[PDB]
Amino acid sequence: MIGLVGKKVGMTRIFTEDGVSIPVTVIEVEANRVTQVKDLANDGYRAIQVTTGAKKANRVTKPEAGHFAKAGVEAGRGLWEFRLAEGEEFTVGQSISVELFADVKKVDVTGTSKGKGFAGTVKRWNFRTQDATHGNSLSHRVPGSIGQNQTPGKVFKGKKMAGQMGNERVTVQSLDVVRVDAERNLLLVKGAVPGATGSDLIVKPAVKA
Amino acid sequence: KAPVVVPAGVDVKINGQVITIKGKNGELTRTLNDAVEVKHADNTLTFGPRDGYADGWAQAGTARALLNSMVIGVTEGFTKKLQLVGVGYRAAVKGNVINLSLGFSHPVDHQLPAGITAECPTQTEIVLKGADKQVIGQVAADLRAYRRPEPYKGKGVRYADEVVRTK
Amino acid sequence: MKTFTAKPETVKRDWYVVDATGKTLGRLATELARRLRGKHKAEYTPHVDTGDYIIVLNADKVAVTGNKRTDKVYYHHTGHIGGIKQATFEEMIARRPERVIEIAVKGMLPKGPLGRAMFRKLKVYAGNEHNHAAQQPQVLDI
RNA sequence: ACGUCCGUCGUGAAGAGGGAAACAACCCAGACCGCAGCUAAGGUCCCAAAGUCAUGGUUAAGUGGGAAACGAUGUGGGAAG
RNA sequence: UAUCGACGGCGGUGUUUGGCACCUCGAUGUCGGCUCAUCACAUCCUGGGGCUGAAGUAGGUCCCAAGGGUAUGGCUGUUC
RNA sequence: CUAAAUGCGGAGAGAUAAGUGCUGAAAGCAUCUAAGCACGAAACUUGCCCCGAGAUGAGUUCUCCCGAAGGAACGUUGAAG
Repeated sequence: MIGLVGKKVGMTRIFTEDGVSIPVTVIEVEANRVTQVKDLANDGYRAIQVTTGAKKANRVTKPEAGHFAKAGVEAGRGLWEFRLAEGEEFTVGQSISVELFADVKKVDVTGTSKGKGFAGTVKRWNFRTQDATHGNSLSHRVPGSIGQNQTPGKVFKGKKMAGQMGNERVTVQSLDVVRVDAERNLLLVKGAVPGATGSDLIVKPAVKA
Repeated sequence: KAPVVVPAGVDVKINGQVITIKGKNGELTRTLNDAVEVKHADNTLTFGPRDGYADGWAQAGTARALLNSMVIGVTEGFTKKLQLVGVGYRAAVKGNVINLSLGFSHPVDHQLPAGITAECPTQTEIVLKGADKQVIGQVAADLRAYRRPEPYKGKGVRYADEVVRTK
Repeated sequence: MKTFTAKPETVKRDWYVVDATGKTLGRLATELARRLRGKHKAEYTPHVDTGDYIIVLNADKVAVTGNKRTDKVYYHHTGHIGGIKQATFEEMIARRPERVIEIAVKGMLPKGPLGRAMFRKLKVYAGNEHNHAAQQPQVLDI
């Protein structure tokens, strides 16, 4: 069980004696039924599924191992009914969050940040903005220069512009686990978590805390 | 064909394209594969192709040179004596990295290739000995190379440099 | 005019082999690759699958002509130009054989044109009898 | 100067056919229909019909020839003091 | 011979001008600007180097290299 | 919803040129080369983000299914358009 996964519910907060008041993001972490686990290998730098472990297959778990010893194994995802899990497959695949999750423990939560169509350079890849009177010239979120040397009237592919997005993966580290509570088996993560509500976020023991 | 007599303190055995020389200092195995057949006679190693083409003489001059090199490197060995000098700030040369070169705060170093010993006694002389020749020559050359003024400052004014005393 | 069997051609799926062992590599390019679309049966048309998976015995002993060596070269790679050539010798890539008698019977797609699909059919590999061990159905011998 | 302006001649214009990768005037060559045969030009590894022909030698650059004035112990052959 | 560099000689480009006039002459809206897209380099730097009349610093000149960056304004419609 | 608002946007690894060297001949010396070899550029490849089975080596997995499994039509609303 390299980690668990839940669905973002929203953002709340819990004032704890130790530490100090800090917003907490509620995440629904519940019953799953992992039938198999797909393992990827790092051939150069292009993910490829080595093998898949079923309810009973020592011929695939063996390759999974060793490859891990070779450190060539990539991210691990397994055919699941609801959400993922690792060593959970070997048992029966049926498990609850209570089995994997403790509080006050550090965890790395990654996820795809929240279709928005085309956006302006600024609202887009964080481009700053026309500070100074530049803003007064109502030219707020515009680079003002598509590219140097009008000739070519071309914009260097580099010279970042506007485009499409939405519909970026980010793995924030050191996310303390406040507690596991709510109407349903959920999780309280300190601070905020990438992605919108309902989005699928994964948990993983902090690589370095 | 160029017969090469072998010293009394040298024993060479060949199996195919592989030639192994044995002695006191150590052993060195080398591979010589070309349009020629190198064989070892009880008292002499023979090298003699069938054709006398230019390219054939080229591989003949190097082969004999390489063999003779494997002989000396087993009876005598390869060692280079180097000495450090510095007018002003003493350059501390350690088995790891040299420090305080000309007064620079950052140390200048170079990775020691292969497996040779560069024992440096706390004085002016240091020694770099090994079994491989291309290795003992590279490390010795690089040690002086880094002592070469990187900035656009000519020599003469900057004496500090660890040159090789004997080859 | 119209005579097509139910979808597709996989049930009771045919299959054929050859003796990659000894003989010209040229006249091995043809055949095999003609066992696919229009194997030579009254079940062609052409728009659905046919690819009749073939098998290769040993691809290591397969010797070429006694004249052409570092004469023919294959350019394998993709991406930017004027960078990596990756021009190796035939009897150099012989370290295999896995990617050889499949590099051929591979050049005829011609360009999607249904041919991508055509590849996983055959299974090139060096060996012999205990090589056809994989894939387990009845038996022939051309 | 795919320039003007003359002269001789052959052609473009009524030259088809064939070669030259494609091509008005470059090379061969000049036609009724149908049929058989042999050649011209050109070509004979494959696409493409025909030798992946024979003896000998040179080049390694893939040179496969804009490519110049100019330069060149890259390399081969020959002669002379 | 760092750098500058005559006389003379030999060339490349074809952006200028001149020439010819072979082509078009059975009509493809002007100049400048603006807006927007792609390509090139005879690199002004950044990067790695050579020389210096190179102490250092700051420069001058030259080589490889264009990957990116090479981008703006005041007067004038004005291109010097 | 927006902005003169706010949070986020690496490092590292690999390979040649100029060039610096090693071993080493043709010219038994010498020589970075001619065979071989150690290093060596912001750029290049990769990392990372986004799209993507019409990614023509045209994908993978599980289950259901060949007279009944499954599926389309409708109604009430949108974290949708």
